[PDB]
Amino acid sequence: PRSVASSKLWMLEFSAFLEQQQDPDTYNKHLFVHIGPYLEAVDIRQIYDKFPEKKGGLKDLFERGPSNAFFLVKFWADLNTNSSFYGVSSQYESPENMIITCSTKVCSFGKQVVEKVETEYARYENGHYSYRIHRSPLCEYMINFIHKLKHLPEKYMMNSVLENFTILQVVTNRDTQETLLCIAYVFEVSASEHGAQHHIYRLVK
Amino acid sequence: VPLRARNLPPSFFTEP
Repeated sequence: PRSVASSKLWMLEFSAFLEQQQDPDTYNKHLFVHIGPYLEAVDIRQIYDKFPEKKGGLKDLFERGPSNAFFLVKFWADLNTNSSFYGVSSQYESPENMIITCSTKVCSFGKQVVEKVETEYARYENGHYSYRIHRSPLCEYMINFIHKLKHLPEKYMMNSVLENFTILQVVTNRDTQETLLCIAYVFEVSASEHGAQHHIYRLVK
Repeated sequence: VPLRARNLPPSFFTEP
């Protein structure tokens, strides 16, 4: 409905975080971003340049389909934070058993700087098929990018940096190379007293 | 084109 779901895969939960070990049995976890009436539509040609234009690129993936698998996620990240682990945990569900591949492309000024792949086998669960990417360590680029942002003294300076910083996540059926889900991520700094916020949009032409 | 000047819903710039 308002879910990040295509015809074959559904992302139930997504979250980036910093976990600090206070003592041998105490762990503090800070959530930077988290997912878990109807979805507003967005013209993909408005964000096209912010992502790399190439074979395998966003325009090339959208044009090959299925168009029901494309989303744009606007995140307002919680940066109020002070042993350390930086990680990403995601949960997908499918009605069919598959071997999925989730590729993440970190982009600065539209050009890809970093990329990581994960491959997940289905875990049968109550007639559903689960894919749980549990504590995928955040790359050094991101950890050093979160660090640099925190050094700027005012949030306007921080958002200014994030107007040329995006992430593209392409979850693919490994054997068939079908686009299962393709999420485009844009960021701002949260000012909310209720933690990290987000807006999900369906990408259209 | 500035992100605030692009053809995007008003909510894009309005945090929930």
